[PDB]
Amino acid sequence: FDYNGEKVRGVNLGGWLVLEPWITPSIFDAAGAEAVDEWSLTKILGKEEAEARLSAHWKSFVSAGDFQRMADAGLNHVRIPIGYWALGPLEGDPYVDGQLEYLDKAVEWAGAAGLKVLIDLHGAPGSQNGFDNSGRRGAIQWQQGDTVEQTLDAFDLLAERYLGSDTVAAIEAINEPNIPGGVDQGKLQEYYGSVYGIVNKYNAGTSVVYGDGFLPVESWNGFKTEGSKVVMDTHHYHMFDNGLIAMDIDSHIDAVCQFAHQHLEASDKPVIVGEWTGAVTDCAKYLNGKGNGARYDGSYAADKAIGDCSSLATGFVSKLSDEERSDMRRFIEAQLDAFELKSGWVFWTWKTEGAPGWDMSDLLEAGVFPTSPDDREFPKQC
Ligand SMILES: OC[C@H]1O[C@@H](O)[C@H](O)[C@@H](O)[C@@H]1O
Ligand SMILES: OC[C@H]1O[C@@H](O)[C@H](O)[C@@H](O)[C@@H]1O
Ligand SMILES: [Cl-]
Ligand code: NA
Repeated sequence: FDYNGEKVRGVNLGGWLVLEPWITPSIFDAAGAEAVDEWSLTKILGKEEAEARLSAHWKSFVSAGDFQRMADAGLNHVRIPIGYWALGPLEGDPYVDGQLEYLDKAVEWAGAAGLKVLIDLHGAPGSQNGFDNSGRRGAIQWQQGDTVEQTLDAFDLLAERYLGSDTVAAIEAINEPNIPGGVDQGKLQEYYGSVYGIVNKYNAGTSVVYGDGFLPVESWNGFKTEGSKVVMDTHHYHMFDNGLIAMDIDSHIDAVCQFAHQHLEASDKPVIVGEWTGAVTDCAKYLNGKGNGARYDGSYAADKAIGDCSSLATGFVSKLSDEERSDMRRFIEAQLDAFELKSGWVFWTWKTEGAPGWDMSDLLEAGVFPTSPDDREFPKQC
């Protein structure tokens, strides 16, 4: 795929092969209050029952028809999180495997629908970020002990399995390595070099995707600058920062444009906005972790409430008003046009149990998500 010269238009399959509480709360809640991440979920259930419940979800959550709907929506890419444990749980891990059979199907189904797949190693041994979505929330132990070597071992098998397919256009080293949370950048760059070498052992045609580690994406200038070969992944969200979450719709749109002009256009590499969304609040149930509240309504970090989370926590955008859907679409269109100034975009996420603004499958049916660059209800922003 020509990342240097063509626009990525994608969606993530979040919550599928790496489960997250906010994406599928029912599954976590069926295992009780202490099931707060895939680690704890699988530990609580035990191996046999975890395999049963998680495999039921792997099978039901995604079909070929999902991929066809993605292609019908004007997409060309699907980013697919997978955890290291899919390639072999480590000694003592509670995790169960079996995801690879489903990722095999996704590659087939994506190909059939004309889509490329970006495989994303989303969770590393020890946790590269302390997020629930790494598998295990609550400390960063990646880079301790043998965790990096174990990450490369899993990455190698992942690359070996998939990079023979032209459907698999790109592979991401690790999702959201958390530099400000204590991931060492120099060591991260060494892991990035090793990942590049693994990719080139199997298929030098495949692009290597590197997260910016929460640093400004342009700070990565002069590292592995190689045209289409090496693509930066930056994640752009407006509900995890006090300044952004306080904004009205116009200010949100301006901040999207500023981000594109000051950061995306400042990078010496292709840059995908590999996660972004339609929501402007952090109201979705469990978004900040199961058992944590929301900035928006004052129930996180002693933030001062801006509004209530009564409408935006759960459900489907049909529950909202025409004006609320309209503003949501305005924010989405601005992001599409801003992010296509650089190399494109990959929405988070395809499907949820009802998280207003976060669920592309919902937003498409509701007429909120555009289906082409020409599908614009509002003037072009940025
Ligand atoms: O917080 C929203 C989303 O952010 C993403 O970066 C993480 O990579 C996802 O796994 C998470 O659901
Ligand atoms: O990229 C999105 C991520 O941003 C981080 O700053 C937050 O701590 C995470 O909760 C959030 O998922
Ligand atoms: Cl960043
Ligand atoms: Na909530």
